[PDB]
Amino acid sequence: PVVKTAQNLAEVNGPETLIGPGAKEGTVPTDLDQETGLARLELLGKLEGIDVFDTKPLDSSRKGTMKDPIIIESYDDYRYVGCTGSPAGSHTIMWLKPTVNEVARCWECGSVYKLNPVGVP
Amino acid sequence: MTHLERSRHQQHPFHMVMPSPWPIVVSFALLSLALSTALTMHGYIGNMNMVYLALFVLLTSSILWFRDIVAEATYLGDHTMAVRKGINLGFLMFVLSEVLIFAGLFWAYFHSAMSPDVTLGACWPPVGIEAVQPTELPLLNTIILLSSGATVTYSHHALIAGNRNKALSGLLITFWLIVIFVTCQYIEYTNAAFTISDGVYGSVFYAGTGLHFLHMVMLAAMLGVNYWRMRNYHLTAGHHVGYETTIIYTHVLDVIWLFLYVVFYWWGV
Amino acid sequence: ANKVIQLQKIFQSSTKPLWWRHPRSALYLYPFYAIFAVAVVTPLLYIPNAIRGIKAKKA
Amino acid sequence: DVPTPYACYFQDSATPNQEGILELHDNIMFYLLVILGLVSWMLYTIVMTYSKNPIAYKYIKHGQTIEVIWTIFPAVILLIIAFPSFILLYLCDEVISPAMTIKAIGYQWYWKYEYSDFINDSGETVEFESYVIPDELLEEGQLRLLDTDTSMVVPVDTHIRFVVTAADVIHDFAIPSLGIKVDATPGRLNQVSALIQREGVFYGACSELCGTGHANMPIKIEAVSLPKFLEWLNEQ
Amino acid sequence: DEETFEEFTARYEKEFDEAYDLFEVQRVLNNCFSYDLVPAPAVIEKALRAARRVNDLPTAIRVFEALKYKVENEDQYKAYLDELKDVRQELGVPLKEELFPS
Amino acid sequence: MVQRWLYSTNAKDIAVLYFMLAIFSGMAGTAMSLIIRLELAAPGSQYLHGNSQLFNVLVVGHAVLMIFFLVMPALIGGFGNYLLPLMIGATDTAFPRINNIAFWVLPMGLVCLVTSTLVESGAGTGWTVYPPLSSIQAHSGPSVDLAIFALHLTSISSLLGAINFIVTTLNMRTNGMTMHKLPLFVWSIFITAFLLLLSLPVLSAGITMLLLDRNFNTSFFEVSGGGDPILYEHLFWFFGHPEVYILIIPGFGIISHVVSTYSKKPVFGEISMVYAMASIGLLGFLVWSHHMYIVGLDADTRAYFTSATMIIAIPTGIKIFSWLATIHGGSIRLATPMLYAIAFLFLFTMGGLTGVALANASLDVAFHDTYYVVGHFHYVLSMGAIFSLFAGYYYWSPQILGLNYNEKLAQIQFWLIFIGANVIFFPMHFLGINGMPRRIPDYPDAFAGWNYVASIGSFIATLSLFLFIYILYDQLVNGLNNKVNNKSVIYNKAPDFVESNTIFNLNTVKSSSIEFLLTSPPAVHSFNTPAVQS
Amino acid sequence: VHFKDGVYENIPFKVKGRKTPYALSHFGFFAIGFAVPFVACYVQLKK
Amino acid sequence: SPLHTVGFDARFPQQNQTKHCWQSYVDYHKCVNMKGEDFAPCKVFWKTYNALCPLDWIEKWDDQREKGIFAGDINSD
Amino acid sequence: GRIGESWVITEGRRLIPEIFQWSAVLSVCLGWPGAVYFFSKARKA
Amino acid sequence: TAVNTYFVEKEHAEHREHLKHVPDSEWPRDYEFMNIRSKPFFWGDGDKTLFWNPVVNRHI
Amino acid sequence: LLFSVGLFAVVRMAGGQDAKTMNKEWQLKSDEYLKSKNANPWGGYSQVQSK
Ligand code: HEA
Ligand code: HEA
Ligand SMILES: [Cu+2]
Repeated sequence: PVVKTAQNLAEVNGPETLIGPGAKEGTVPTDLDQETGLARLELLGKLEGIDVFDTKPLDSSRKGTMKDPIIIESYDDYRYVGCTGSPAGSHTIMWLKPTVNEVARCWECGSVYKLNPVGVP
Repeated sequence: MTHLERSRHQQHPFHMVMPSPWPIVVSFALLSLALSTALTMHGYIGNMNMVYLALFVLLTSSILWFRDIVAEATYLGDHTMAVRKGINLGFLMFVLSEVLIFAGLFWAYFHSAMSPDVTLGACWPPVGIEAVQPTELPLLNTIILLSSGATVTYSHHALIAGNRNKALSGLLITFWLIVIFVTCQYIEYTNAAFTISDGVYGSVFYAGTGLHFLHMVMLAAMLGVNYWRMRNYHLTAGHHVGYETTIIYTHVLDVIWLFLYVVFYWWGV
Repeated sequence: ANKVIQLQKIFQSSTKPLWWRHPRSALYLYPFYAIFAVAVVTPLLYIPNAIRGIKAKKA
Repeated sequence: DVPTPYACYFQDSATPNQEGILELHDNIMFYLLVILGLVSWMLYTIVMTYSKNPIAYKYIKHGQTIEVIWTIFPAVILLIIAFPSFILLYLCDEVISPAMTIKAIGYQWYWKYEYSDFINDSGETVEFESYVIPDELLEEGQLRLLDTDTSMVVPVDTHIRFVVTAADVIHDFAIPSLGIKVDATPGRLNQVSALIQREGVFYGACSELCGTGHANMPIKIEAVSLPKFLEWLNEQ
Repeated sequence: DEETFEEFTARYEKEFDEAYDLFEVQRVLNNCFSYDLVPAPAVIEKALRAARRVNDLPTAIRVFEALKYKVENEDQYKAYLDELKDVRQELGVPLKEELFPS
Repeated sequence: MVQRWLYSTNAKDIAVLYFMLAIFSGMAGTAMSLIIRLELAAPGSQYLHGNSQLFNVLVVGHAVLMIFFLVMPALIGGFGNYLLPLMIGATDTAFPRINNIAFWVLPMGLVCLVTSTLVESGAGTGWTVYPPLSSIQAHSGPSVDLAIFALHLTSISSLLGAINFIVTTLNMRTNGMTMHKLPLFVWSIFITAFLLLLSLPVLSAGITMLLLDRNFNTSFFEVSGGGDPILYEHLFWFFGHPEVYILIIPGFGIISHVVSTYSKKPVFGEISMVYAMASIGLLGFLVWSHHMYIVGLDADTRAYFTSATMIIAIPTGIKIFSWLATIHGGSIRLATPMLYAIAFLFLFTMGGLTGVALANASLDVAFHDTYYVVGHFHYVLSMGAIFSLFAGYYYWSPQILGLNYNEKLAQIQFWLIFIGANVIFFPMHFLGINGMPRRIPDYPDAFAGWNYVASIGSFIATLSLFLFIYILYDQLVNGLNNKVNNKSVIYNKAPDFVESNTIFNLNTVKSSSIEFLLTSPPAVHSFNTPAVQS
Repeated sequence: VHFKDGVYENIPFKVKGRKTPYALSHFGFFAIGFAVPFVACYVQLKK
Repeated sequence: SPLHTVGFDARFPQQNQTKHCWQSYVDYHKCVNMKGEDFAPCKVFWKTYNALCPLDWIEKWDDQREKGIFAGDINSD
Repeated sequence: GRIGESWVITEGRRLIPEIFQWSAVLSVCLGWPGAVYFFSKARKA
Repeated sequence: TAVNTYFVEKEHAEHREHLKHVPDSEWPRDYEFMNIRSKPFFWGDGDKTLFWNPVVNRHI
Repeated sequence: LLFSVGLFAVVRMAGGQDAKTMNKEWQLKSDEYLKSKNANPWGGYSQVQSK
């Protein structure tokens, strides 16, 4: 109903519940709590050390065998991940379709994958 | 809760848009305009008021979409860094297409440098073809336009820096200069240089100047829309999606005007 | 200002189309297109109905 | 001359320029033929050999030898197919004393050729139209859809210039037999020096749409000797 | 193209060493046949040892058929003869004499 | 249907509309070109009693519909907005309103052309609109204006599509993909968007100038005042030469994709692939005046232009050699997309080398504006537009909709259409090489037999197209019965010849594009978590 | 928008309904495709 | 022409001769319209405009001189 | 130990049937226009 | 630059004021650029052109 | 193929032929005039192509 500080990212309920109070005359408001849209979720996070849409590749070096298959974090039922060898680019681009119950393998790479979603009710 | 909604609306900067009738209605407006013009200029019915109303309603729909494209940026928000970069790149490619239009206009007569052809022209400068030349006639306005752009570019820089009373002063100066420019454009409404009867050399210059008289109107419309928005104070010094557009437009239009003034004025004379 | 936050809260509470800004404008503009453009496109093919049929057959 | 029915090669030559064009054409087509044969046979043998291949060689990516081979071969191939074009352009475009100059204007669905280089009785400029004879009003023994009431004449073993222009719409001066093809701009002139070494009748129609009635565009060129040309000029 | 046989050979035997099931056997054998490198008798013996470890005789039949027809290699036969007989009679996986007359 | 389709804002739900408009327009245009060939079978007014203006208007309609309203809407937009957002993995492309306004601005162009043909005025000056033949001096009435607005709206839709393509592929590309691992079709559409952006405005400006000259009682290119149409021809060809590359390059992308996925082996130097494509795109602008050697330019200008053409030819040869390398030394399953690809590699290459041969500066004296040039471009258009679209459809239809097609029907359709196209287009080189002109309903009495064989080939081609639409119907009505029985292939990549069939159950379809790894088409806003590549 | 299973919802057709057994729709599509050449020929001349 | 007018042409080495008639006509019209007694200074390029140049250009220039609006750029003499 | 080939024998016995078939395919693909030329009344036959 | 441009415009560039009234007997030595057939007039009233500025030429 | 050729044949039969040429006498007159003018000597003087 009124202004919301939303100084912390763990106290915001409703993406549109925050507009971001500004200033009419005087000086420019600080780029902390005066942004309309979900843009604060990334700007304040990277202001305090939280990133959005990480581009970090998975553990390419590890082959992910039966003992220790690699772990991917995705709460969805399905996932789109794959392997390109221990280095960045080794073989032809290829990726798998992990599922919640069963597993999938990388064929020529032999990199066995696994789907790990967060617990849901 | 927070993680799931963050992932489900993070990489999705597109609203679940309602059954928007904008495409069909705008397409219908364009088709009606086209067929009505075709029927009016050479056809069976020469009525003018109805096609004028068709143009008016097309402009109303365009203004409605254009005000929404910035109202939903602040009132609805729901934007990230990527979508801001995309919108800015879209405006850049739009102004690049406009620059390509201007380059085509220039090349329509700028390829005759050393007279490679034989007849129907091929003489730079066109000696003998001396009507009231549209060259050097509006330079009294071009110089003041350069001065105004120079004095308002840094004012708009201070705008985007602070968005304060200095920004209001810069906006007022811009309104005054665009009003002066539209006044001096309309003062040369009918008798600016000449009419097209014979010897088409400055007539192409007149047409090229005339057809670009809508970009300044668009700039004024955006400035007025932003003025109304900030009078409503919906837009703070935050997601200024229109301030960036106007500063990039004023930073490219001065450059293109400089390029226009480089030649076509002191070249060949 | 003093109406941005309340307006956003009401719009979020009432998830309805038409965006609440111009209902009268929408109701004014909706019938105008049908009244004008349809009635101006009908003559385009209604008038040449008698004109149509020019076979121009020669032999 | 007349387009030979069921033909699959160029028309009969009439001038050294046209036969030089033909020579350049066949010289180019030789290398184009060898290239197309190479690629077609490669395709055929690939599809007819590896269609039964059980296991695919999937770890071959570099191929440096073939890379350099077909990176350096096209350059010299293009140079050796372009040199004859350059030399033929140099030889043919040589304006070596065009001895005759006549007007050739593409009017609205007809031609009105004006002969100003020569005269008829005393200093006057000879000009006449070229109207295609209607199909229904055809006289027996003529060529359908093309033959004209009156056409143009030209001396043999001489040099001629065709001054091409237009009146309202762009036309085309398309005479493949005589090796001349220059556009008919509405206001801009063009000079082409056509030298003829062979007698005969050379046909032609405008290779540019002239609106609607362009299905009948008569351009008939008749070659005569010097005494015959003098007799025609005296008659005209 | 000046690639040593020994490194990839040793990789093949070492991957055969920890062949838990037939999937890695299949992938390694397919990769080995993928190159123009005609398999050595030693690597084929190691592959058959892995196949006996995983207990799937069809893998042995398939690899024997692959050895019989993998590359033309100028239609060499006696090399194929020895490379098949040594690994047939080394331990015994009798499979060729049945699919052929059927 | 209006609540979700006529008011749509979803890229997936509008790609199918793109396809439907494409197929309907193609069927109509093939019928009208069938007619056009049918009055060309024998000399005289066999079916068109006089009125050559109608013949010219039908020719213009055929050319414009195939060029701007058939395939450019099909492969650029329809395939682009169904693959590029899907291959990227982003849930939705930015601003689908752009796609919707681009799509919905098509049909009124169709109705304005059909009524422009309907009126007695007609647009019979060719699909090129060279002045003064299209002005009030020659052609009055609204046909010219309607055609001009049609091309304007098509250009606007193309610009919007290119905008969406660029923003989606550059602003929110998925994290795993980077500059050095981007697939090929998207690179093709990106270069296409760049060329489209640099090509559209000059056409828009020039054609607006013609409209203003026709209306404002002035003339900038017409001689009526001192203008010269050479400038307009410069501008029009400056637009036109990029356009063929615009329509052809995504065909290169899809063909490379299918040969990569069917040869079981990777591409041959994808860096070389994108180098060739980018070189072609950038080099297309050096020949702005190469299409009008007949004008009478200087010898140096002609030499520079022919040098530019022969330079342009080289990257195409590099790409052809690359495809040959991809196909060489690999297993091949002779399915119908391979048939289309091989027909491309043959006939497109032969036509392109013929065009390169003609690309001599002084060789337009023999072929320009004759039947030779129509034999030239009919080849490459048919290979890279008709056959490319066929390959894409038969390569994605079983998954993008879940519906398979009768393999025997597909094979016979390919054979019919291939033989028809060959027997139609081959004789026209013989027609042109003699020197017969273009754009005439009636012709001299020399090449009646070649026109007759062309006509019977046209009937063969239209029978093939009817079989194709019957195949479409059967797929749409009998998909579930065809999947269960042996009427169609359900796995395009057969297992490697070492691998057992029971283990193959978990290795169904694995390739270099995500859309093949998806399930049956899910909800439009799929991909809750963006795909990441390690 | 998420209320569609994704089987036949991607096409503006409908198996359900005796109004059109996928024949009238295809007949109409054939008709509209053949309309433009036929009507274009007919308005100024014979078919 | 009796198969012998000039023989070898070496006026302009490059092939294209688009800008050739103006230079070969300005001197002719100047010498003709200055003295008219002896044409010896311009007696070497008789054929450069009669047959080596489009006579349509020549007749257009003559009509323009009659009407006083010359295509080229010369003085009033 | 150079068993069998002698590249020439197998190479010829494979290529020559293939080359002959390819040449025959080209001969037919260029003789069908010739077949039309013959069957059509080119010489009033 | 502005002040010298104004000075040069007011010095010799103001001669176009009297160009409207000029006899058709001392035209500059122009060429085929003009004096050619023009578009027929169907719509409009003012001197066969949209803008009533009879100043460019004295030939109709 | 047989459907295509059959429907082409029937549509051409329905359309009919209305050319006042292509008959033998026209071709013979044409080649007689060509021999009189001696055009295309090293080619084909005969242009018949039909009854
Ligand atoms: C896609 C491009 C395309 C296609 C398919 C065609 C198809 C055909 N074209 Fe045309 N044509 C052009 C592009 C095309 N053309 C262009 C650009 C011109 C320039 C005009 C000019 O030069 O002035 C032209 C001009 C042109 C002329 C010049 C006429 C004249 O000189 O005035 C002729 C003459 O017969 C002709 C014939 C044909 C014939 C017999 C077919 C037949 O093949 C029709 C059968 C069609 C094909 C075999 C392709 C299949 C098409 C489909 C749509 C299948 C539908 C299914 C899918 C698309 C999924 N075309
Ligand atoms: C699909 C559309 C398309 C495509 C792909 C092409 C491809 C090419 N075109 Fe064509 N063209 C048209 C559509 C197209 N064209 C149209 C519509 C016209 C106008 C007709 C009209 O106006 O009516 C036209 C006209 C046209 C002309 C003018 C002729 C005219 O009057 O019509 C020229 C000549 O410069 C030309 C050249 C080329 C070249 C060099 C290619 C090349 O890109 C071909 C690509 C293929 C390769 C070149 C294969 C690779 C070669 C090798 C294997 C290397 C061998 C040689 C070397 C050693 C380098 N085209
Ligand atoms: Cu080109």
